[PDB]
Amino acid sequence: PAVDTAEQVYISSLALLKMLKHGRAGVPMEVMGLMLGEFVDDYTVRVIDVFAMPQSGTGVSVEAVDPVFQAKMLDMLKQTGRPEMVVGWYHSHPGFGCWLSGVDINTQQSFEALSERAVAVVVDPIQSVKGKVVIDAFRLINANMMVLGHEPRQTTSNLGHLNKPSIQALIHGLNRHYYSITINYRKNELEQKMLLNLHKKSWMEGLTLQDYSEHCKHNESVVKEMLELAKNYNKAVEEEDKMTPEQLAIKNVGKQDPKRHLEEHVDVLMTSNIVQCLAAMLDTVVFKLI
Amino acid sequence: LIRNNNTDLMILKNTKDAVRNSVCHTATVIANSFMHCGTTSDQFLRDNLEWLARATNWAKFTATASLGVIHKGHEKEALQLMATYLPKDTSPGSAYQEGGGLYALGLIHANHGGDIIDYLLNQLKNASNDIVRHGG
Amino acid sequence: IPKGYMDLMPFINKAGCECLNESDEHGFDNCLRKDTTFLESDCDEQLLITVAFNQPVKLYSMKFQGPDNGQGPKYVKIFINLPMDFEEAERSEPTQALELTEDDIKEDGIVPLRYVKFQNVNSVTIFVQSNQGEEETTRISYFTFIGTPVQ
Amino acid sequence: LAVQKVVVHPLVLLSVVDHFNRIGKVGNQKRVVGVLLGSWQKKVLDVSNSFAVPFDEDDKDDSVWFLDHDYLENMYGMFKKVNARERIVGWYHTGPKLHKNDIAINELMKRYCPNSVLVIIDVKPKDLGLPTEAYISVEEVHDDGTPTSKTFEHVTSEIGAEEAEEVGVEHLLRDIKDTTVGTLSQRITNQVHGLKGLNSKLLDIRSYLEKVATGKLPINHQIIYQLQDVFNLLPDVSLQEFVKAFYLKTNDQMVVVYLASLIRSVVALHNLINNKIANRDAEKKE
Amino acid sequence: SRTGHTHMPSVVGVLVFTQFWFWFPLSHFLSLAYTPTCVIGLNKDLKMPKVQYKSNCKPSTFAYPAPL
Amino acid sequence: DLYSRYKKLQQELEFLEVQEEYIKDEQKNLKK
Ligand SMILES: [Zn+2]
Repeated sequence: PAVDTAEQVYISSLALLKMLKHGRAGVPMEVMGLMLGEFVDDYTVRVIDVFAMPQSGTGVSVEAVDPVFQAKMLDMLKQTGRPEMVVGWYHSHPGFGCWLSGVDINTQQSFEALSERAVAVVVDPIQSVKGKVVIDAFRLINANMMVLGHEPRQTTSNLGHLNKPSIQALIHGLNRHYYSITINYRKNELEQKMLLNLHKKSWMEGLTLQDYSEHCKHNESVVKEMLELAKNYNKAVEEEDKMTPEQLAIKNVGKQDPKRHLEEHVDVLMTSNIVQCLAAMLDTVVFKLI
Repeated sequence: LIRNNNTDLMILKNTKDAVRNSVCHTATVIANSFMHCGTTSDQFLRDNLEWLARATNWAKFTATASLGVIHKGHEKEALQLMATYLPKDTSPGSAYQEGGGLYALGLIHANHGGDIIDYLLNQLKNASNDIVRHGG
Repeated sequence: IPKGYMDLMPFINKAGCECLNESDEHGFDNCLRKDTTFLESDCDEQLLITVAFNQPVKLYSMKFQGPDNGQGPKYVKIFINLPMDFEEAERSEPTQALELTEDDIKEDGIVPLRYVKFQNVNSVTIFVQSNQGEEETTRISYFTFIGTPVQ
Repeated sequence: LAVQKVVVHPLVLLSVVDHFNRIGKVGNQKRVVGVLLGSWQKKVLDVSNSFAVPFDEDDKDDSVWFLDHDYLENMYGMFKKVNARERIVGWYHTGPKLHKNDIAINELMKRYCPNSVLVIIDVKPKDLGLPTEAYISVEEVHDDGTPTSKTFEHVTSEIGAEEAEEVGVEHLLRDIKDTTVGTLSQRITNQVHGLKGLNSKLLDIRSYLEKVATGKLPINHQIIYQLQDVFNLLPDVSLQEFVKAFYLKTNDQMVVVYLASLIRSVVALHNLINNKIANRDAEKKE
Repeated sequence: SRTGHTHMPSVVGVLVFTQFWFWFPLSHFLSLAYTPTCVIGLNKDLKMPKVQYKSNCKPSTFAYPAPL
Repeated sequence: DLYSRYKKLQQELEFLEVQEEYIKDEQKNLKK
């Protein structure tokens, strides 16, 4: 039997946030934990939930898995409807990409001895930005099989070669001592609507009128700001008439652009005043004494 | 196609020496079946038997299945033709070949399984391996 | 047993298969047995079986047999891997609600199961909502699950 | 009070939903209760993690209920080892509304946190409001003479995220969230939501007054006291002083919009000039 | 087809061939789309006579590629 | 060929509506 590149690691919405929260809190320590879930078939590894391991002490590296902590948490999670086996482990790489070092390879061999399809997921909480999390799932290449002249896994599809390996990972042993498993995310309608509540302002704020003394003062200041910008904007028009096309951008570097700031001031004021007017007009009928 | 089989085996060989991976290996086998589809000519597979043996797991499934593409329209004898290529029973890694033979057989009788349906229906019924059920 | 799927009765934990509302004279131990002894209930014909497996196991079909006197089941609700109080069975979502017909409940009838929903079954509970002849109590036979281990 | 605002992080909401979906499986569909973990910053709570606790109650009797408090201590120590700065700040339950027995449960939780904050986290996706309702237990001293009783006082709740928490949330909401809408469109959508929220709350008060009118619920005399204050605060927009000031203010903002629109047209014509110069220059050389 | 009918095996073969993205063995379905380009002469006996059709164009405009 | 030109133009017009609908839709998602 040979592993397939079509294999996918499915991380739930809950499991993704816990690794990011634990990984960011533990910066720069390679804070590790266990990934609970279920090996659905030979091509799916589901990560329903994860739980973080304590740090035994100081040191930016992956510590050994504490069997008592693992046994006690697994035993207690079964009491709250979490009877899912450990399908691997996760650890954080705070800013230097997602790969496995020498210590991580030994840590993964411990899991592969118990479960042959265990997955080592690496999360980069520092390099992860909004809408794009730097995550990767790795499983070791047996040196005996690859040295003899066999590919670590068979290729029966395109699914395993859609993501181009990074140079940082290829430097640190990717496709030599471990291989990457494509990661998909299990998101349901309920969990998506729940997260949409983030930064959702209260209904009071929509009808709340900004302080009129400060609104006039802000209108006062910004209109005065455009007074100088308009004076500078006239100079920019004459200057750019007699400017070589190589200086259309170089000469704009380090010097403030009157046109650009004029648009920002116009955009801010027109959003500010229209909302203040519209909200005020709405409140005159909604909150009416008659 | 048999009589007018003006295939160019120099093109296939020039890419056989450029095969270094399993993906490039299975590509040539699918390529081989394409240039010889309906020509009933497995000359490339006959003269490169030790090279074809490098295929493992589903590449064996694809390689055995390539026979049906080559022998498409060979209604005259296909059960004996496939059994000639494939022994009845084999222990090591024969599920991919046995399953591939069944799906090669359907490739021979594509849209024309007048009487091979009963054979494929029996083998799928008396099938234990998941791979053989896949080819069947 | 159907070809390719074994009788899973030896696989289950006999010590660990509990029953709810079971008359003492005929109990769960006599239920799993192939012989004539049954599993009758005391409080009502309504009865709740709980079956915990030793290893992960798939259930392809079941033989939940009962005597044709009318005490055999006519409504079986199957629940998989619950984290069951005779009120949940009244209002819940069974994995595959099954109306065990007279052919299904005799000594030879087997009941097909939705093999899709029965794949990872570490513990299964079968509930008898109603019997065939509207009697006070029910009776069972060698209730065995036919399938294969997850492995 | 002791709590000014409760900030509930998206991890808790996902954890609470997962708690409900794994206990409220084929077993049942009751409310599930867990334990809230977070820190304290000035007077705003920072609920940031939670773990489930075994819990059950009787559908009929409210005084019969069980909470595995030993399980509470064992997992708290489990969580304290990973993150010591995250202490118990209260409990949660997914019940769509409060229950009669929460005041008893809070007393059990009050041992582990004296200022325990109960946050009701509705798993159902309510359309207009936040899923979180944060309550704290207070001793209501009635003036009618009725003896002082323990009650829940509402605390304003907000959903905020950590930097890495918000990174993952934006990843999960990458496709669903539409960020193309400008600020001005968003603010008007806030006003529509504000109108919808007010109408719903006005409907709730009207529904309560309907029950009181028909005798379904008793006359409270604290809600009615508050209701007179609400109707008294209703401003008179027909006053001459107010209308003139409103016109005085509206015209003050209009001239600023007019000036900004006037500048916008000039800048837009400057862009059109550059485009036509670029287009003419490109075709001259080609 | 030559008449204009939607050739069912050709349509089916191409789509399942495009599923080689998910399953490489599915690439053999393109054999269904391979329609031979021929003119078959027959008699009243449904046999093939020695008939030599004439192509009124240059031999090189439609011919097999020159082997390497 | 007079009917064919009229019908060919009708399909070409209808295709233009399809193309102009998808371009506006793509512009909305390209901004996203
Ligand atoms: Zn590492």
